[PDB]
Amino acid sequence: SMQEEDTFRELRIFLRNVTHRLAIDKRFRVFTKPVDPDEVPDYRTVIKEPMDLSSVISKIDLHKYLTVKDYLRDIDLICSNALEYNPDRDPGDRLIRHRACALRDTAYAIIKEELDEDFEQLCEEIQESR
Ligand SMILES: O=C(C1CCC1)N1C[C@@H]2C[C@H]3C[C@@H](O)[C@@H](O)[C@]2(C1)O3
Repeated sequence: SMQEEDTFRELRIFLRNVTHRLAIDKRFRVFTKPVDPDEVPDYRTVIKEPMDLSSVISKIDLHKYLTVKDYLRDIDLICSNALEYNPDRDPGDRLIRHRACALRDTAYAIIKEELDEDFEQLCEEIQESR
């Protein structure tokens, strides 16, 4: 229905605004672009599904997310990719891991404060009907 297409349009507006707020935070610069294949040729042998905030915006605009739960699966993949590639005790790996945990926690805290639970449940029930 047109009412259902208006629901998904409001979801995309909400997701673009959360993603912009994460992308402008200086802590999260390292997550705003893909890990570059030239500079790190090893990366794509270890990490089988790369993800970053530029790819997330492109996915919003391609209508890949019908719920906030499917958006948070990609924010969780950004964070778990960084924990698995950079697991060592040295300061450069510990700094990346602390930033990855902060990007995940910050996304979940904005959603807990600003997403209406009945709006999410509506998106879930339209998705489950299709
Ligand atoms: O995992 C990441 C991203 C950082 C947030 C996630 N990288 C892997 C490389 C290791 C480290 C040092 C450079 O080699 C640079 O390319 C990366 C980027 O930083």
